Amino acid sequence: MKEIKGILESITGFSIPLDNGEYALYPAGRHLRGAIGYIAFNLDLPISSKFLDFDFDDIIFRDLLPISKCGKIFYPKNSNSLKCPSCNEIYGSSVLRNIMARGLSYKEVIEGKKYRLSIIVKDEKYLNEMEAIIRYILSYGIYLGNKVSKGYGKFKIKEYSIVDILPVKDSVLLLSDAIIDGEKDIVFSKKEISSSKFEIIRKRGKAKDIIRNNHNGFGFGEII
RNA sequence: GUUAAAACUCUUCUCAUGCUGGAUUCGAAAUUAGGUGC
Repeated sequence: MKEIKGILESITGFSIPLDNGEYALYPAGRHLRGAIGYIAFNLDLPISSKFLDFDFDDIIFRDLLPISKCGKIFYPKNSNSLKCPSCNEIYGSSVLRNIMARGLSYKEVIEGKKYRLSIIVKDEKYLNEMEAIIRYILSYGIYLGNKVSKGYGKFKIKEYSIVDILPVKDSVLLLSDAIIDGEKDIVFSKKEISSSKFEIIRKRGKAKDIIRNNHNGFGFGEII
């Protein structure tokens, strides 16, 4: 049970359009999965062959919450923002920046900031599978958010560290959105290359918050 | 294999107008068409 800890810098800005008009303040781990899925698809790996399944544990992509100036990690309930325990920074809406292109109205979060990579492999076969794509993305670049082909959302890894997992026991604070059948609306997709099938898979669950026993886990539902 | 994928912030618009390198200062200072032969 190892990890892939990483500081990723946005070279180009990124955009993820949640419902009713809201945009993601940070890139989610579902996008870090999806992009690595395309990457493995073109790298001919068994990770690629498995990425169709959502319940695929082993390799789990926690969301990419941002790093503060104090070398630590921002934490989010009822607070559409991010705060850190050093209490130095509030990362929020101000980072959105509305872009009016030709006929296109959308918003993105600006670049120049740093985000976490944390892929908790449990079996070492998929650790080697993950090492190869980490040594790929270090070479070229990963594309998170919409408009990947236009160039939006390039992240360069500055630090590829193969760290080790010490599990957690609590009954804890959700870093992302659990899927318990609570009240948070969580929407995502299952775009299927070599089937020409796209489906928007919608779910409900818990917001990003207070949470209590087994907790055999914890990339929508993450907690620490 | 990312609420994916697709869509260029594009078109139109001359750093242009006004203002003279002008003003001061003499090519002059020195030197016998001289020497020879009714």
